[PDB]
Amino acid sequence: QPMEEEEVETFAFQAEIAQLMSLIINTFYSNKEIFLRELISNSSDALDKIRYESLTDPSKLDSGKELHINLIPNKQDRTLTIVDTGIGMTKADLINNLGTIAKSGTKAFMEALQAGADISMIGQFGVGFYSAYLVAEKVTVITKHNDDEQYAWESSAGGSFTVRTDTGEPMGRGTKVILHLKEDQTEYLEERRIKEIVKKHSQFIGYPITLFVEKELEHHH
Ligand SMILES: Cc1cc(-c2c(Cl)cccc2OCCCC(F)(F)F)nc(N)n1
Repeated sequence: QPMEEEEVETFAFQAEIAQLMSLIINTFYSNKEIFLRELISNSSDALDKIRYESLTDPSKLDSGKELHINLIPNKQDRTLTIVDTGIGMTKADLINNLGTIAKSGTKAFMEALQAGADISMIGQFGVGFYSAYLVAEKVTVITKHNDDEQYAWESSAGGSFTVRTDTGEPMGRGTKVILHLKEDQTEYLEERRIKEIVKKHSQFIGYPITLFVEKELEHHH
């Protein structure tokens, strides 16, 4: 008789990834806006990937031809969501690429920071995604790859993350990164702030970037 039932898996982050997340989410930096550049950069790469695949197999765009990036601030939920129609991830991709297997860059980046590097260089070590925790207390990733189910990944950086099937609104293809913002980081929900950050840092992204300001209408939250 339950409306829904689903299995939820909990995985431990690999140690260096856990270490990186703790350093990022706890440390003061004065240039936190760079997180948006890193996430938009990931979307652009994911969009490059599906586009490349579609070169030799057009039917890979049966799940949607438009290649673009949406930014969706929601003040009532205090969330900023970055959505793309890129290649998406399989369940194994989520588990493997978002916490259980460390690349050398995870330790390299922390080494670099010790050697005097700047947090803004995180993208050069292939781990820019985790810069999301500069501004977010929790991150939810919803993703759909061709021929696969839609999955939801989530972590509040406790040393572990969860994976489960996402039964909400079906995406055609791609990835949503939902940032549940820290209380003092709500500036990044403001249209003015989002525009100036995109203009400054993402000028050379070769895909449409579109803002959708989300508001839940009264009595209809
Ligand atoms: C498929 C996908 C994957 C990611 C992504 C996430 Cl959520 C966490 C950590 C690394 C990532 O990509 C690395 C690059 C993945 C590549 F090469 F497929 F683009 N982001 C988006 N928007 N889309």
